[PDB]
Amino acid sequence: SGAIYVGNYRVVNRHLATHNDWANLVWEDSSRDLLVSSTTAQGCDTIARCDCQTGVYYCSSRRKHYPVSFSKPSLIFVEASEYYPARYQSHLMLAVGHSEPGDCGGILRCQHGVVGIVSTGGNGLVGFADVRDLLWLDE
Ligand SMILES: COc1ccccc1CC(=O)N1C[C@@H](C(N)=O)CC(F)(F)C1
Ligand SMILES: [Zn+2]
Repeated sequence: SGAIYVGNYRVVNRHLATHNDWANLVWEDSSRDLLVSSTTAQGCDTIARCDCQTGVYYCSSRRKHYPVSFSKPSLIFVEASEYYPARYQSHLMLAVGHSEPGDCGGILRCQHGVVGIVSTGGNGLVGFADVRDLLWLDE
């Protein structure tokens, strides 16, 4: 579990979105596994606007943060799950690191702020849904 709170927005993995998220929907994209909903309280996360390929992520299955080198956002094949059939997920960045399904929502941060959230994993790899291109999160 986990979300990003920036201004009047809440960013979560689309497959983990709640009834409230869907009732206050701003935007959603199945191909990215992202959903943004509105909030009544004000958020203070800083979204990074950069091309960093190093950062730190939170891994709930280990109660620890880990430093990682990660790839540039791209289309990556993802196996079928209970939420999606087998497909290419876009705007995904991979890194070598531990992750389990419950780790989704954990934040990846670089020196500039929030980069994205855990969205996929398996076999010693962890994938993050990028949020740095969503310029509207700020205005
Ligand atoms: C962090 O996730 C994992 C880590 C280790 C092993 C397995 C996973 C799970 C995983 O990759 N998915 C894909 C994900 C998606 N974005 O399509 C949806 C899902 F969470 F239900 C299953
Ligand atoms: Zn950065």
